[PDB]
Formats: sequence, structure tokens, C-alpha cells
Amino acid sequence: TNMGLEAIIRKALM
Amino acid sequence: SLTEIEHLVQSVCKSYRETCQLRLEDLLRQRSNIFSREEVTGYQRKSMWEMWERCAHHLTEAIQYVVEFAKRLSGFMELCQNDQIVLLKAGAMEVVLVRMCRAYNADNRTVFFEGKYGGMELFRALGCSELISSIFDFSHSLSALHFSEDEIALYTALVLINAHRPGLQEKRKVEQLQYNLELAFHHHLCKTHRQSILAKLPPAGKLASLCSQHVERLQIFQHLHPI
Ligand SMILES: CC(C)(C)Cc1cc(-c2onc([C@@H](CCC(=O)O)CC(=O)Nc3ccc(Cl)cc3Cl)c2C2CC2)no1
Repeated sequence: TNMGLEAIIRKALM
Repeated sequence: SLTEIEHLVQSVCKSYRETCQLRLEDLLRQRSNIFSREEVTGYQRKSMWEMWERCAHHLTEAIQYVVEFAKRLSGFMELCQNDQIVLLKAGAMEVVLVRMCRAYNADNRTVFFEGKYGGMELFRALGCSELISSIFDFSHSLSALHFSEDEIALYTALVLINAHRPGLQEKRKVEQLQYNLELAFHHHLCKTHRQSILAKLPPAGKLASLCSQHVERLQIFQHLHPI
């Protein structure tokens, strides 16, 4: 897991 | 039954083509357009920060195209938000490493970077020669297997749609989507007599993890550096 990718991925799903 | 599998193949390949970032013919045609020794020296003269910023911007962009890829895969938007995130978190960077091999020229050992092709030496300012060399060897190994577009499209779908990812809520919903993709890919590989290519793939996990670590490191320390 990685928070930095989590952030990028959360943004892109919206 | 065959026509549905062939329809799913074409569906995954369509989803891939629309989200590929660059067309393959564009990357292949631009192979002649190569950075001069001067343009190489320009990149080598940049700050470690400025060169990592650019590369992290391209990694981030690349991960956003994989999210667009996943969004267009049938059944993926039906999944709950948690599962979508768990799959993309665990899969996205390895789909980027795999997508990168298209922009690698095995003839001269050069990669497409910001409008022209250059070698490992284009990245001296990252101070990460071992990491650079490994991503080059990886791209070289996939290039040498001549992965078609269809193969990349189906394989990268299976990197993403994996029911073994710790933290999934609807495991059974993911297995149904994974199995359908395995059927489809299996039929494609049999038709093409390419059954054996997945035995010959170099491992990608460690490299993807490092690339994710470096991207995070630059998000964490942005305030220690200029905008
Ligand atoms: C510094 C690292 C470790 C190579 C990470 C990295 C990749 C990118 C990086 O730049 N352009 C790219 C894209 C083009 C993006 C655009 O302009 O739309 C081309 C590519 O695939 N290059 C490529 C293919 C194979 C290798 Cl071995 C190296 C490269 Cl640079 C990338 C990849 C993230 C997608 N930037 O930083």
C-alpha cells in the first residue's frame, strides 16, 4: 500500500 | 460463446486504445527523433529536485490514465469505492511499468521522454543509476517478447482485476470479473499460439513499489522545495 498513490487514485475516481 | 469472449477482448482493447496516452505508431515514428549530446547535457545539468518533479509529474499522469483504463473495464464501476481503490493502489504502477515498454527502442536502448528519445544518461540528475538500469532492463525484456497491443491490454487488465488483494469487500464480484478476463486472454493466446509468453515475463513488484515510494516522497516534501 501507499498513501501518495491513494491520494492520486481517489482524485482520479471523482 | 466464442463471440462474447471475442467481444470482451475487443472491449478491453478499445478501453486500452482510448487510454494508451500515446498511439503506438506515434511512438514508433518518433524513434528517429533523438536528443542531441547538448540536449542530454541540459537534462544532466538540472537539479535533483527539478528532474524528480518532472518524472513524478509523468508517473502521476500515467497513473491517471490507468484509472481511466480501469473505469472503462466492464464491472469495475459496479464494484464498491473501497475495492476500486484497493485494486488500483495494488495494481496501477505495475500497469504503468508495463505500458512504458511501448516507448522503449531496443535497437539503440533509448526511451521517449518529453518529445524525443534518449538513453539512461538522460536521468543522471535523479542519482538513481541502479533504479534507472532496472526499469531499462525490464522494458528491454518486455520489448524482446514483442507484446502486441492486445496482449498488453488483456494482461494489464489482469494486473488490475485481482481477487487476492488484501482489503477487498466483494472478493466473489472480483473473481467473476478476473475469471472472465482469464477466459478471454486464454482464448486470445491459444488463437495466436502465444500460450507461453507469461512464463517469460520479468518480475515488476519491486520496481513498481520503488516508483510509488519516490512519487510519495515528493508529495510529502513539496513544502521543502519551490512550487
Ligand atoms: C525516472 C523513472 C524511474 C524512469 C520514472 C519515470 C518515467 C517517466 C515517464 O516519462 N515519460 C513517460 C511517457 C510519456 C508521458 C507523456 O509525455 O504523455 C513515455 C514513457 O513511457 N517513457 C519511458 C519508457 C521506458 C523507460 Cl525505461 C523510461 C521512460 Cl521515460 C513516462 C512514463 C510514466 C509514463 N518519468 O519518470
